[PDB]
Amino acid sequence: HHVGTNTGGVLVITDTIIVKSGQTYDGKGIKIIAQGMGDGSQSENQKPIFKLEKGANLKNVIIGAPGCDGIHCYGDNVVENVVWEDVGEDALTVKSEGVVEVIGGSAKEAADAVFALNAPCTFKVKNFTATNIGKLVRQNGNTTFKVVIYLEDVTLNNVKSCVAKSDSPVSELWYHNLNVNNCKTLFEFPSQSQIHQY
Ligand SMILES: O=C(O)[C@H]1O[C@H](O[C@@H]2[C@H](O)[C@@H](O)[C@@H](O[C@@H]3[C@H](O)[C@H](O)[C@@H](O)O[C@@H]3C(=O)O)O[C@@H]2C(=O)O)[C@H](O)[C@@H](O)[C@H]1O
Ligand SMILES: [Ca+2]
Ligand SMILES: [Ca+2]
Ligand SMILES: [Ca+2]
Ligand SMILES: [Ca+2]
Ligand SMILES: [Ca+2]
Repeated sequence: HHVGTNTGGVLVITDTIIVKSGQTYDGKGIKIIAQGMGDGSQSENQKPIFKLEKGANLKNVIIGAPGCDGIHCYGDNVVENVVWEDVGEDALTVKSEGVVEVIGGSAKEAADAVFALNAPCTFKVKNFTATNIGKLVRQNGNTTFKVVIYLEDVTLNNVKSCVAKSDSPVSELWYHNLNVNNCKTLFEFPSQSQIHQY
């Protein structure tokens, strides 16, 4: 395991980091602490830590408290080995259509949702651990566009609400090697037949 060369450094930011289409932001293990961008509460007016334009990628960062409004993804993004030490309002939001992959990493202490899906998308979560969360995935409430979610090699502890929730009959969730400790209801979708194993 190669700890990254920025391991032990702390980058304190005062504005959202924009990653442009075709770019990969590689933190090399840096921890980021945002200031003046939110308190990580449930208030909806916080700034994202990162804005990933379409086709932008992010890897190898630790996001410290306050988690603010996390990572805004505009589609066709790979988010790799990102650690949310303390999720803010939410950890990552899909803001526009495309494929978004969260691969590796982990999240902790999400008062409400970890992942917010606010546009039609294909959303994959792979090799990921989350503990003390409300929900892992929430399609924006009362929307009926289609998302397809894949949960692959995902381990969840202490889920207060549910693993995933959608109000869309056309959305689907697919899982493979999903382990869930301490959750009363796995999936809150219009019908349970929207949920599949593979
Ligand atoms: O992108 C965002 O941050 C969106 O946050 C809000 O919406 C989410 C969710 O999509 C809503 O259904 C609603 O969720 C319910 C409740 O208010 C709370 O989140 C928790 O008890 O879960 C409920 C549920 O999942 O149905 O509000 C959510 C929230 O984050 O508070 C906004 O309403 C959206 O416009 C986005 O800004
Ligand atoms: Ca919330
Ligand atoms: Ca919200
Ligand atoms: Ca709300
Ligand atoms: Ca949010
Ligand atoms: Ca939190």
